Amino acid sequence: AEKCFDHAAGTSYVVGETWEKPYQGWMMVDCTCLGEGSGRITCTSRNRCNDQDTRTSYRIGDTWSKKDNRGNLLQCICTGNGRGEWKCERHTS
Repeated sequence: AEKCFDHAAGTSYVVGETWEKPYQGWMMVDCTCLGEGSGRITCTSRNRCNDQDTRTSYRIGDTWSKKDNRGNLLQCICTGNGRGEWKCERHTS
């Protein structure tokens, strides 16, 4: 039973396990254990859209406005369709 201690989490995950692990501070992705030799963990966010503009990981079916780099406001949404395709649509007035 190769465990995948996430250390910063202080929790183990027997091979073939999956849990939640906040990335930087607000980000969050599903860290899965695959046991390679010392405890490898494939963390990926396919169902947890995360925007680095508001510093807040959204969920599936959620929605949040997020400008780009000019000052507009792309009303993005975590459509979640296979890998969290949270798209962003500027204000189309």
